[PDB]
Amino acid sequence: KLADCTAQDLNRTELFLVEGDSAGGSAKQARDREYQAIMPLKGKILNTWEVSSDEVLASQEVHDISVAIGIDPDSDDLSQLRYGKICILADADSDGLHIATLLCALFVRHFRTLVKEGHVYVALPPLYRIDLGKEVYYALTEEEKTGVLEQLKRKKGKPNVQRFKGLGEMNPMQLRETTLDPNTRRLVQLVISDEDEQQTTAIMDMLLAKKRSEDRRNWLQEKGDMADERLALHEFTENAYLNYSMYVIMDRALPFIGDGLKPVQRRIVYAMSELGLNASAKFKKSARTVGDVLGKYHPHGDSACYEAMVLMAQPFSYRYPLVDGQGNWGAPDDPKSFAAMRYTESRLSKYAELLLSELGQGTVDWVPNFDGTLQEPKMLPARLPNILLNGTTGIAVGMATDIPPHNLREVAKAAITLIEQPKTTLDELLDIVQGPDFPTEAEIITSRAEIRKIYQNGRGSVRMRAVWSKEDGAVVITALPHQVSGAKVLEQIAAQMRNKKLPMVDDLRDESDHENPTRLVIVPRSNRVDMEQVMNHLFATTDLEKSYRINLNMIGLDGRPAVKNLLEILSEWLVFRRDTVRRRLNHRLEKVLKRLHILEGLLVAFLNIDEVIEIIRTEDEPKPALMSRFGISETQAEAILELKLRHLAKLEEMKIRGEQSELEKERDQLQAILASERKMNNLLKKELQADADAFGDDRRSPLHER
Amino acid sequence: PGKLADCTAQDLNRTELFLVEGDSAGGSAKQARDREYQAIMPLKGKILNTWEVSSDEVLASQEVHDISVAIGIDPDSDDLSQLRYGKICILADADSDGLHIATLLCALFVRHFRTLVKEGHVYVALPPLYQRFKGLGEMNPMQLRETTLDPNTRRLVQLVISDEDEQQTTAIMDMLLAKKRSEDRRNWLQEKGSDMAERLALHEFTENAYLNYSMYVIMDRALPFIGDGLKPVQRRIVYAMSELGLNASAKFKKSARTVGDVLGKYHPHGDSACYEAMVLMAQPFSYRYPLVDGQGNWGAPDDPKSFAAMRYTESRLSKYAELLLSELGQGTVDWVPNFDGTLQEPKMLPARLPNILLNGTTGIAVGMATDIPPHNLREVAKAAITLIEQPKTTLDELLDIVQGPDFPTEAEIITSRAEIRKIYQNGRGSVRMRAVLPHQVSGAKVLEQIAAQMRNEQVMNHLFATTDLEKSYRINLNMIGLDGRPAVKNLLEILSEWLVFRRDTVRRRLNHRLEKVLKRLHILEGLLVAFLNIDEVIEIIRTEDEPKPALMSRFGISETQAEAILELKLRHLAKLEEMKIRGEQSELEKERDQLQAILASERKMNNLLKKELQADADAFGDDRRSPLHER
DNA sequence: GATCATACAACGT
DNA sequence: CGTTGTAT
DNA sequence: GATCATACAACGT
DNA sequence: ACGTTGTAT
Ligand SMILES: C[C@H]1COc2c(N3CC[C@@H](C4(N)CC4)C3)c(F)cc3cc(C(=O)O)c(=O)n1c23
Ligand SMILES: C[C@H]1COc2c(N3CC[C@@H](C4(N)CC4)C3)c(F)cc3cc(C(=O)O)c(=O)n1c23
Ligand SMILES: [Mg+2]
Ligand SMILES: [Mg+2]
Repeated sequence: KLADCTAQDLNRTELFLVEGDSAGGSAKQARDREYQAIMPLKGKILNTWEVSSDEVLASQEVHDISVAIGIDPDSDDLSQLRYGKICILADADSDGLHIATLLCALFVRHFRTLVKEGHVYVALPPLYRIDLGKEVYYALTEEEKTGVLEQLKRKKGKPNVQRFKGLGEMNPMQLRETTLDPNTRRLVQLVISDEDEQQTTAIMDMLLAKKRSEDRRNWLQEKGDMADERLALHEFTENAYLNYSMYVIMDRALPFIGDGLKPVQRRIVYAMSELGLNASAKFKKSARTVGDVLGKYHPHGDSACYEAMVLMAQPFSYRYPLVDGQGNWGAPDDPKSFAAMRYTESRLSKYAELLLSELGQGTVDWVPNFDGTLQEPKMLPARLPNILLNGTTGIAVGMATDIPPHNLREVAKAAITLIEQPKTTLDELLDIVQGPDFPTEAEIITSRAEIRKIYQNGRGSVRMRAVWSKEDGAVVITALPHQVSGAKVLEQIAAQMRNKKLPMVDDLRDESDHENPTRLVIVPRSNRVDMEQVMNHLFATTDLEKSYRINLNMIGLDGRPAVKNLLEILSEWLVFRRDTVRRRLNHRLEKVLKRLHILEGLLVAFLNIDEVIEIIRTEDEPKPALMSRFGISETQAEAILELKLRHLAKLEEMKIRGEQSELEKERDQLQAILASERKMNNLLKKELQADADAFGDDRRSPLHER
Repeated sequence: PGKLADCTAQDLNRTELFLVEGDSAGGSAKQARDREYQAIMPLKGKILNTWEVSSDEVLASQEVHDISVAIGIDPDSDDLSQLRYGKICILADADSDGLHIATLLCALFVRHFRTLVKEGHVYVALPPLYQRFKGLGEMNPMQLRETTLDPNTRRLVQLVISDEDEQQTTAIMDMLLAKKRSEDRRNWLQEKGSDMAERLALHEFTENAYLNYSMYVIMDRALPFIGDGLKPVQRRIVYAMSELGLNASAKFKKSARTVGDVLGKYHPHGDSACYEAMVLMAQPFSYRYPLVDGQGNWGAPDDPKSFAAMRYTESRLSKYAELLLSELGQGTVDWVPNFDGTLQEPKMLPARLPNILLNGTTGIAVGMATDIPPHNLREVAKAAITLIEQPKTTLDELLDIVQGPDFPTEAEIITSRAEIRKIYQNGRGSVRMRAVLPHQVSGAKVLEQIAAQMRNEQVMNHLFATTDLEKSYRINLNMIGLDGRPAVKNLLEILSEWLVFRRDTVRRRLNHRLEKVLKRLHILEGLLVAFLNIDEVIEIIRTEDEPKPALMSRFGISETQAEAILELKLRHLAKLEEMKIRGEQSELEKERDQLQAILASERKMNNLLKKELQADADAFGDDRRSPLHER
């Protein structure tokens, strides 16, 4: 046990359930050991709603809580409750709420008596800590608390504001005054009313009910349209789990239709390009990579992010990897056999350019980061539909995503043929887009028509099957389905023999080596053994044939999650691509203009170098003089003053005139594409085919259409 | 069994077990091994020294116990029939302390498995380094194959104790791994201080590999440098925090990002090992003069190791650090490339005060240790100045100013005056403190000491001798001198040797500034010549083919001056921008003579050092906290 | 530096 | 016997 | 994102 | 009921 307390005043004693261990150690160093205890909650706790009393006591985290609380699971007896006020403090994440949401599930589904009397309490942690000299101010919301603290800035000096993104970042004494010391402590008393007792149980049910996931989908669809001291648990539970359910659906687990990436994925790819680790740069240690991702853009777990960067670098997890690394990046038999970040070096892959090349052409928005010191892109200018090329498989609260990867050349031609005939129907797209293209050579056996349903309804499943020959009578598997381990498939096919379920099999051998990636041999006892029939069993028994559910749920351009079909995904991406190039063009035009405007100002100086130099020496501020005596603009005048004497030579005049001829022609070409909607398309129809030419490859997974 | 990845075969004549050093290195060694006849077993961290451990104690260590179970033979058991593998090969990282992991493995294969190494079953794998240094855990799995696993291109040796070198293999290994025979290893270092063989001698490899580690730790891990008073793990952190812009005025940065840069750039060692060091610098109650400031939970006096993860804590350099880095940009110290050879790191740091005695250090090398207590700032400063003004000052005269140590606590030092006179005259000894708590003394540890006394003015006297109220502190003034070798020095020797370093780093600072001023003045001439004749310069630039030689011939300016002129901007032609140029000329002319006068006159040199050691102690002057009187 | 138990949707055995 | 701070 | 165990010197119990 | 799948504490 980690909780200690001296006094035994059932009305004064007080328990605090901190979220983190790092936070627990700080909360214990500053707590009042006289009548206050503290016990950390390593990681997230069990969802004790639909768990049996025997199971609640079988989970470490909930167990210790049940012992420290004093009461037994589902025991309406509080005669030996060690502490009076059982407080639950967690950090102000969307995550901590979830931690606070399921602690209520524990203190409700089992310890109903504890909350009925009103002993469950939630602490209000501070958001910001603004200070100026002998003045300390804490905030809970930047709209009301932080706004006033900064508004009353009529005192000398520049205030300092520390953004506490989590209680782990707080100092012991700095945490004592905010949530521990009752004087300066903010804390609300969670209570379940007697009249609202029927609703407090109904709300928490659909929120934490494993089976009522469909109800939550309709719940979030309704609460999203109209989204705008003692607290009632009825109110708390619904508001806390909503701020989480949305947070996960948006900023953790579901990707964006445009760039086909997740925020942890995006912030990782950008932070590598920003660190200079493009496809050509020499590899950099994965540590600094993840140090920058978390240190600047993604305030979450170190190990959790590097796990995402591993999958982006594995040629067998992604179809078109985004990262190339040096070191032990795992093996097909187990993707998680990978080395630490401190040992593995990484960089961006050639395919990553399709997401980053157009980043400097004002083709994307930009939102501040969590601390506000830097600037990160809200999305990335994808030049091909990455959402379909690599796919994703996520799990949000109320919904999930399962998008299989597809071939690059097959999607590109589908994008080209959809702008040449905007009336293209789905059946016409399937004549080119043939189906999922996994990073394996296993045949997709799902029927062609069954695929049409999957790409019209946005849901369904496809099944893969391994490839094999009968060299020398023995069967030899040559390639396995996606995400199927050879060691696992062999162990399954081996444990059967021990269970006497395959008395016709002689031996099983794994001949995988450098030349042959995955060679699995299966020898029968007699040549007269119907290995053709033996296999039809192993497909329906082992992982030699694995199904794959498809759920094309994604954040659409409209900022909302939705299940698109193949046509809606491509049609809606071309809206995204046609709009970024539109922005990519106007951006260059905006700079060509401003250049030609500088240049024409320079030529005026050359044609009047005598007067200019005379005005510079015979005037206090030359810029106003140069504008009245020549008609030039202030922006043009500044450039004149910045001309170096080197530039007054004749050659540099010829260079300036050289640009203005080149740029003048460039200016007209841009104005033409932007103005002509047909020229605009001809550009897209060209850039897409060009990208496929330099990044497309042959189809890995055949569809078994002979 | 254990985590050892066994092979499919069982032939005692063709099986082999590889004991890798790193677990991540073992994960890659398991992908690339031939699953038929090759088997690996990881060895997390360093193993226990079983040279002194008993037969039953050998089986207690979980690492050594698994090695025994995997090997087959039991500790000190004569029966060799139980041998699950034929070749017992060890694969350690080319790290110096990787050769230490190998030596410790030999201590068991000889003291407890003598018949195993005698029969010629202990083998050594020679790891190549070339691709960068490419550590074992860092290289590619397939790359690790062709270097240590694939027998075709594998480089391994056969360790065997010769019958003639048997008595020597035992006597040599003894003093190397004898916890008590530490003084013998000190004398061994003094007397002892690409070609390879296909079968080396265990006795010859035991004394060779343990000497590398014995020297690597004494130099690059444990002992500090006399000048900056820092170890490499400490020096690299300071530099990397400045190169990242974490100055005194900058905002705090997450320590995780800071440590990450220290490792990937300069310091190829443990991550928690680096963060633990940086906290020893940031805690105000471990260093008297901290080098790091931070936000969050940086420990508490009751338990320094109760601190928050590097991911939650954020830190920056402190004001006191400026004494080590202010003069780093004036070419004052030497520079050596980093370990991978892509960046450069400083060899020394331009210390403006003798940090070796201000903060002190506490290290444990091989054969020798280090115990330097911290000292007062205004005292070590007032001593250095008085040593310059009177080079013939004696330690007794020095003790009149430097009263003794200065610990970060108000507890009084009860050591006698004559006892301290022996500390600073011999370079060794101890010192004692008494509560009013002492340095490094926990408030919870002493209470439990007095509480156990309860279960089973004069009262305080008995509590000082029983509880931790009265503690002792060892003192050993060992350090790497400017001569690049370890040596124990005293106060009158340490201060004198430091002022040789300070009088050299400042001399380099002066000549570095002198070299820059003369270069600027040379430019300012060609510029003033242009303002005096700008009318011609413009005509020469617009009416001549190539102005660079033309401006040189006419005006007698040099190649560099004519280039500066061409780089003038039209706004630099107004009257002001010439007054601004005549301002430097008259300003830098004053400095060009002061420096030359301060560098050519050894008397003006000392006046600067004396004036600089005094002005620097002003802003950085904190009166001491620990009283000092006999008791 | 490598173990570890959780949430979450929802399809397969 | 346990102390200290860098190391695997 | 906390936790385990080792080295190594030499003084204090 | 079990086992995934992949970003989170
Ligand atoms: C929240 C902390 C600590 O708990 C974690 C895990 N456990 C295993 C034991 C279990 C427990 N409640 C009994 C102690 C929680 C775990 F398996 C993985 C992580 C990964 C990360 C990270 O990626 O940063 C991380 O921070 N934590 C983790
Ligand atoms: C060398 C590696 C792995 O082994 C380590 C430890 N153990 C756990 C018990 C002990 C053993 N003989 C039973 C296996 C070794 C340990 F306790 C700490 C670290 C810390 C760091 C680091 O700071 O990086 C580190 O790298 N390692 C560590
Ligand atoms: Mg948080
Ligand atoms: Mg190494």
